[PDB]
Amino acid sequence: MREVISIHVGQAGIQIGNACWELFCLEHGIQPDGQMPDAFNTFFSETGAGKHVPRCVFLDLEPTVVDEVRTGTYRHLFHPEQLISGKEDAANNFARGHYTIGKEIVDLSLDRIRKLADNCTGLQGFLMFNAVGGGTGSGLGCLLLERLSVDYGKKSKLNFCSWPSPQVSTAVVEPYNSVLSTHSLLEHTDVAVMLDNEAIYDICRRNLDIERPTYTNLNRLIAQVISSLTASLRFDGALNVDVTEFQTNLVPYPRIHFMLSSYAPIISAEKAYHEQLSVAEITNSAFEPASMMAKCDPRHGKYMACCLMYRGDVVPKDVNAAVATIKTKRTIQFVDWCPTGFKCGINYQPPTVVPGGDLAKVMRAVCMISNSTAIAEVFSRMDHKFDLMYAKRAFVHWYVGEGMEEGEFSEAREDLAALEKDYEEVGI
Amino acid sequence: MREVISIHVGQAGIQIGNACWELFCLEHGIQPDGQMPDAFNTFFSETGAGKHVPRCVFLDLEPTVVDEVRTGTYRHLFHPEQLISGKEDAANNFARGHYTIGKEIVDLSLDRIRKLADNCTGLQGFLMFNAVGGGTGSGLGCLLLERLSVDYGKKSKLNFCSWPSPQVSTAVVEPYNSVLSTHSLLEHTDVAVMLDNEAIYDICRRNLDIERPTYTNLNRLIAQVISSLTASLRFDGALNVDVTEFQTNLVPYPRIHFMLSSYAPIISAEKAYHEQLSVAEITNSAFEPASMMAKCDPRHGKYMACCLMYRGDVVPKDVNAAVATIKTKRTIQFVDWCPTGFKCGINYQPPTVVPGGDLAKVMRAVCMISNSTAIAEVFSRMDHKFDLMYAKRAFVHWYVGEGMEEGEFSEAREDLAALEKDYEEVGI
Amino acid sequence: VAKPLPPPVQTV
Amino acid sequence: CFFGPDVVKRTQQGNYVPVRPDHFAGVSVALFFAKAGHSKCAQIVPVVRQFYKTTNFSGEKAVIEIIYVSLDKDEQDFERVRALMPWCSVEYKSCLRKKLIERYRVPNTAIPLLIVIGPNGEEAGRMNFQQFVLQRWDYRFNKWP
Amino acid sequence: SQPVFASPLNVEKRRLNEERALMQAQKANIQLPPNYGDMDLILFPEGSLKNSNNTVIPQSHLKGKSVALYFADGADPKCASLLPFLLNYYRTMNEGGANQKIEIIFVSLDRDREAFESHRAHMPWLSIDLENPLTEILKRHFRVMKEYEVPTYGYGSRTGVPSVIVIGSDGREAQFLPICSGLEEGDRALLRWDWRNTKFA
Amino acid sequence: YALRDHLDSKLVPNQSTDHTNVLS
Amino acid sequence: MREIVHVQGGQCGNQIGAKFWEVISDEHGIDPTGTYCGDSDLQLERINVFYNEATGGRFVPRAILMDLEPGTMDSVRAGPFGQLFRPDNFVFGQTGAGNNWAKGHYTEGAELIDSVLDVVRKEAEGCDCLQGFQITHSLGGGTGSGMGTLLISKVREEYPDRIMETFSVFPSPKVSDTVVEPYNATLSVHQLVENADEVQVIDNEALYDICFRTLKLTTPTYGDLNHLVSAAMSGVTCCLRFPGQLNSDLRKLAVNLIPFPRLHFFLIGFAPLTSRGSQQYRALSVPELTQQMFDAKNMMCASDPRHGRYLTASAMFRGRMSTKEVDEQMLNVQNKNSSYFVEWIPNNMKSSVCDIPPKGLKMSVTFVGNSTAIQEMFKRVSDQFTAMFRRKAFLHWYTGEGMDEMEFTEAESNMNDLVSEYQQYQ
Ligand SMILES: Nc1nc2c(ncn2[C@@H]2O[C@H](COP(=O)(O)OP(=O)(O)OP(=O)(O)O)[C@@H](O)[C@H]2O)c(=O)[nH]1
Ligand SMILES: Nc1nc2c(ncn2[C@@H]2O[C@H](COP(=O)(O)OP(=O)(O)OP(=O)(O)O)[C@@H](O)[C@H]2O)c(=O)[nH]1
Ligand SMILES: Nc1nc2c(ncn2[C@@H]2O[C@H](COP(=O)(O)OP(=O)(O)O)[C@@H](O)[C@H]2O)c(=O)[nH]1
Ligand SMILES: [Mg+2]
Ligand SMILES: [Mg+2]
Repeated sequence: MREVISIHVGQAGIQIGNACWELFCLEHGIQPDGQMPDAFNTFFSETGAGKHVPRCVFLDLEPTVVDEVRTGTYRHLFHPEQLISGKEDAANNFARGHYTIGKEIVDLSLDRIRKLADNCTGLQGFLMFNAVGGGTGSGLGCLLLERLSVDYGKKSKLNFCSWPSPQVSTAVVEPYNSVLSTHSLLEHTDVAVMLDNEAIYDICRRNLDIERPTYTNLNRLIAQVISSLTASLRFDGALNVDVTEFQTNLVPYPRIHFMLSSYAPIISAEKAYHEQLSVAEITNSAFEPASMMAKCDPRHGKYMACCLMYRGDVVPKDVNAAVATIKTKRTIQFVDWCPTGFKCGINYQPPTVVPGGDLAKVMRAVCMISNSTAIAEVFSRMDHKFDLMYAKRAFVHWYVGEGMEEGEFSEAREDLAALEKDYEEVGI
Repeated sequence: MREVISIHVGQAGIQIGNACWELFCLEHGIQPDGQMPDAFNTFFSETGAGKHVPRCVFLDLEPTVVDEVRTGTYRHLFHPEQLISGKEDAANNFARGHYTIGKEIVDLSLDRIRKLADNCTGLQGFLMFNAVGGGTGSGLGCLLLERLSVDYGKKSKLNFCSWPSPQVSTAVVEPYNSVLSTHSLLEHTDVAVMLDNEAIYDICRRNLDIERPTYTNLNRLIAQVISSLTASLRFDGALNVDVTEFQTNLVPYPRIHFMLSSYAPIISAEKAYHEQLSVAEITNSAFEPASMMAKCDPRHGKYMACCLMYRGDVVPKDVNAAVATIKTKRTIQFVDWCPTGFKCGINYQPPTVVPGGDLAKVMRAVCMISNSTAIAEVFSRMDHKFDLMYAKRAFVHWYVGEGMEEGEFSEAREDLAALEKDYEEVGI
Repeated sequence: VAKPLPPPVQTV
Repeated sequence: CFFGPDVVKRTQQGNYVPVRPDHFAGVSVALFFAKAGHSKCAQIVPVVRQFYKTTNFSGEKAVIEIIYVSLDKDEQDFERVRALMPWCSVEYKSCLRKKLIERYRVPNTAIPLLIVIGPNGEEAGRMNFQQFVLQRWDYRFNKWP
Repeated sequence: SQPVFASPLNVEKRRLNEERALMQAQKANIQLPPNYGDMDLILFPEGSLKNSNNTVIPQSHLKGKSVALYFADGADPKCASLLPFLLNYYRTMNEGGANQKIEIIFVSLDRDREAFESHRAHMPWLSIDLENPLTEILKRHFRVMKEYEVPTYGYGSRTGVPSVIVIGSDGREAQFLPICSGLEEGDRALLRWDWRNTKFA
Repeated sequence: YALRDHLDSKLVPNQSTDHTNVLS
Repeated sequence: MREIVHVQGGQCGNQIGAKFWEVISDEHGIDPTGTYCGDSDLQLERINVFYNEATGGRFVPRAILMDLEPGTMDSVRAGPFGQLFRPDNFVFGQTGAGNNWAKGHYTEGAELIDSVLDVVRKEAEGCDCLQGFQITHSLGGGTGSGMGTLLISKVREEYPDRIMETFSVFPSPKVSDTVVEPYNATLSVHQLVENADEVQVIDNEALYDICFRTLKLTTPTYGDLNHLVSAAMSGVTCCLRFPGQLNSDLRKLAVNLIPFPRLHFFLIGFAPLTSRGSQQYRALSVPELTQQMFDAKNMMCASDPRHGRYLTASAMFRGRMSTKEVDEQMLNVQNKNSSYFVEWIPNNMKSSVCDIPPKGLKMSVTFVGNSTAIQEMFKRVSDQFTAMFRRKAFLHWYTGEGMDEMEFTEAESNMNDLVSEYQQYQ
């Protein structure tokens, strides 16, 4: 019974898994009360009289979004101590997330990770959902990922980070939070994916005609991506990919595991059924830079390895024709040492459409997770924000007061610097 | 597969297409939304599960005639990103339709028609409906034609334009726009029919009575002509003439493609049913100088090529006799170097009648397109009324004050002068 | 809020 | 039986009729919360009205249906606006309307509002109008068995 | 749906025969809701149409006749000018030939009963008595309102008094005769009738 | 709809199937 | 889309425009309380042309109110259809323009200018676009003629691409109040030729002449003066608010009605204008609307177009009429009396058809014609200016408040260039 444990950390993580477990319950016919009117044994566990408790853990240092699930419609779905709530937040501080407060909630967190892995009979990986722009997603996630790599070293560590936008901020101190968090997701995760917020604003505007998106509009697109990642782990069909071959077929070198994402049947009922949707154009829209869920314009650099996971009524013949037309156009320029870099999954279950949100019954789907050397521009807009902040030693007095002696700012800067030249020599 | 794209522009383009597409809806047997309660695949594209979205890219720069289609009974018929409405009007000015309120709406018109041309297997023609005496129908008619010719150069294009009329005007800056639209009618288009507005007032006067017809009745007689023209592509038949066969048989020399039109079963039910409709009298009315919709009497012109598209139960035996008495008529004189040119086509499907309209149920039809050299005078009455105002530079301060340069007037003037001598030398 | 469950996908 | 008695009114001129129980098969259902004398309702009603006619009576099968629930203060005012709304409505004296409002959390500026519903009776799509947005909901969403 | 939804005739039609459809389904796979070709109605009741001498006739007597309703008012000057020409047209059409081609069904917008017979006695074709609800049901159905006193459901009124208007078989609309419309041919669009195309059946 | 190619002639052609007073 | 903002100015401007917001609000169906009762979509599809939205569903007019004297501000607020206006759109002084043109343009009206451009900016910048600015004012007074055209000049600087539809009341020929009629008139038409667009003409003795003969008002009112102008407001801006067969926005009016840039003076007129006695006896058809609208007894200007020649003309039909029935009527009126149309522009007339009639009437037409005959008015403004200026009359106010007699004599010199320019174009 192949399965994963999803660890949601930070306020972004609580709300991402809020819509993500809405989609998973609606996918497997599970009520908010936890009942039913082998696919369910990937995200839910049977608890006697027709009860399917989820296999996640909600984690946050502030008790204002997790208890805000404890009094909601899914209040009687999650296990009561599966929702772990801290007492003081980190308040946009990597030092407060990693050094002070911190460990008091961590030893209770792996008390639930170990207990959830007891019921696991062939655990396939961990799915962290966190923001590296905040404090309890960055600092707490750093110590969490480092300690899980001590306990479960060989297990997959799929890491879904909402990386800070080039322009959209909602703070000013996110140059300090994410760069200090870089030393965590660069040598303690297995496949990290960047999910930039303003890019997901643009896919909700250019495609959906929604010029006023809120956070739950973004979170349903995130849930639609993750559902397609784990669709092959619950529903059967054509040529499949699991998570174990997901690392090996997309990660060329162990130092490089940052990844992109784009889901592109993405359209509301205004245009969905009038437009003819087929594998030729939904793949062409997935590779389109306007549909990309990070500000990682792939005209820059080379591609390295792309995974195309389609869910719905796709036969294996016209997926090969769709991939062939990707090779022919010149704008998609590949790297010279990976000729046959294309891994295709085809499922049978169509995308489970959430009511209320702006999604239609697209019978086909695409789910791109593609590696590229254009990820260096995501971290090169990052380093001049860190350099201008740290040029005259500002905003660090909060960090050095609560643990975090001076020098972790400098080694994290040269760690992410060496990441850029790492991507430089991997190209040409 | 055979198909065709409709590229309406201007309020004349929207309104003529409104009558032209309700006719195509009732002819193929599709209800106003998308369904039948294999000939549809030339004006509609199958959604795979029902809906027949059309192949129209209706264009205007203001939301006053596009939005009434958007809120009318055909609301769930057209793809909403094919109905492209701008923000501010060209206001009967070629310079604003070509330069000022320009490229920001023609670049969005191009990727919609790129997707139409991609989602069609073997393309045949581009039907443009516009009024050349106005604003967006002339300026965006010219921008969207210069761009269409340079990328889609191998395929043909049919400009059914509302040429300005001698007496009835409904505009006073009307002589400028059409002289300056001659570039989009001379060296950047294939076959083109000069359909007028009070020439069609008279044909419904003499034959349908109708004491006061509006634009709705006018757009339906144009809809009849366009229907029977592309009818051979849609239905079966005896010996057929298609869009590529129009240019090979009507166009003698590369610049001569200015054409007349004369449908002639335009009879109401009371007049028609006291009358037989056999093919002899319907082709005398087809060649009858008042039934043609341009006002230029062909008795003082000279025919060079005539394609006649018959419809209904027209056997080929009596059409050879019907054109035989056209030889014996001295009033229909032909040019000496095209002795044999009559190219006829017969469809089987009798003409569908619009309910609540003004055509009667007639079992036979004929639509004649002619290359009479009398069409030169259609350009010469406009040459006189262009010279009258330009002689003291009237109205040109709002033709040069927004991006157009003076001296484009003079070379467009020379294009009409070279056109008049072109039609003079092709006869004699 | 609670949402309508989708109709069951009959086997094909 | 959900709604139960006659309380679901179908419009009819000359006499007053309840719509039959299983009318709602194969149609998509939206509750329209409104209140007369409201400035916003005065423009939301005609737009959803034109949408109602255009969407519903192009296809030969009825595709949408709108149930009118009102926050009126006067039964004559309710009658003169029910005579203005062309879709299904509910009785003023019936307590089913109070049950629907108290369930669906309609305050006594969120008015007017749409809640498209599923076959069992729960919320399937929420649509306010506080400010082209009406086209968002699709009739082929709530295909009922 | 024809001509408009917002009409008592259409709503009672769909109610009655759609109740019939699910009565058949409960007795016995049929498509819900039924199709426009599936919905069928008897349009006029048994006590609806009376000729001169006031003998009520059933609906089936209108078989094979091009039938048109005529909404008219006794005091209306358009109707005063229209009536002799329409009498002459009815004259000529029904007398020239072996068949009675046209047939006219009269609905009054008069003030009261006495005005109704004072207008009715001049006229030989069939009519509906004003007292039954059928008169107001028909004028609300076809949207023939003299002056706006009853609130409409968003449709702009096509024509008030007078209106001769040809009727199809199942309560549908074939075409409107343009006597007071956007086309405006009083007394000479009466000859725009299509007496062998539009047939009641 | 093959209504131009009507078979008006059999295998052998034999064209297909379809006032005066008395002065005795 | 197509935002038009009223910039109401002067005493006369605020009751002309208060009736503008009384007839536009009637046609779009808005109660004075700010709600809607018309139950129709086509009414509520171009509300944004004149009504910005506000919280709780209440519309407000995009209407900057402007005076130097708060008495007529009180009258607009107190009257019906008057408490719909935003209270900081009420930009008013406390001193009062005493019919002195210097008093608006170079002193106290000029310190209220920075407040009135602020409220113009706030209701114009935040939008998607705006087609132009609408301005009613009172040439011959102090406020509408005075700082009123100073707001015209500064809006011309801020948005030098948008159209300036100006409904101006020129002085009366026969008799009027306000002895300094000539001093305000010429100095204001100095700048209404270059920071300007369509400057259409309205006169008080002229409009009087309609409501004595064409309408037979035994006791006309100034409210009836504003109502006939307010009917012409809806006609000139009709395709921007309601769909038609041949749509024509307000800029489309200008492009086919102005041959040369300073030639922008337009007679306005309304039809049908029928008296109650003749209400039921006459008919309502396009030949009767055309005969009434070219009739010089109907024109809202006191210039008689038969003493001139139509350069180019235009019409705003509104109703369920035939687009054919319009366009041979235009041809027939051009062919019978060709002596009153220019020969050097052929076919001197634009026609527009709006599907939606005005409120009430089945059909109506509004005439906007650039006749050259308006030099009857302009020479009347000139020959009274020559009498007062040659003998230095009343100038100790106009120079003592901050000008010189250079500005007067070159306003006269600009003015005589205008009558000359129309003359050879005739
Ligand atoms: N996509 C997405 N991003 C979110 C969401 N909620 C928060 N974020 C991101 O989170 C950032 C704000 O910091 P948080 O993540 O809330 O801070 P934290 O990790 O909870 O740590 P604290 O500061 O102690 O609360 C913003 O920049 C957002 O990008 C969400 O629901 N969806
Ligand atoms: N055949 C036909 N011609 C029309 C129709 N409507 C307008 N026209 C002609 O179009 C000419 C002016 O162009 P319009 O279509 O009105 O305006 P446009 O093409 O959209 O360009 P703009 O000026 O920018 O609005 C008029 O002189 C009419 O002769 C119509 O419905 N049918
Ligand atoms: N139609 C109309 N004309 C007016 C009104 N008020 C003033 N006028 C005319 O405008 C001219 C000058 O106006 P005045 O009030 O003195 O200047 P203002 O205060 O700036 O408007 C006078 O000749 C008046 O006849 C009004 O309310 N309506
Ligand atoms: Mg934090
Ligand atoms: Mg246009």
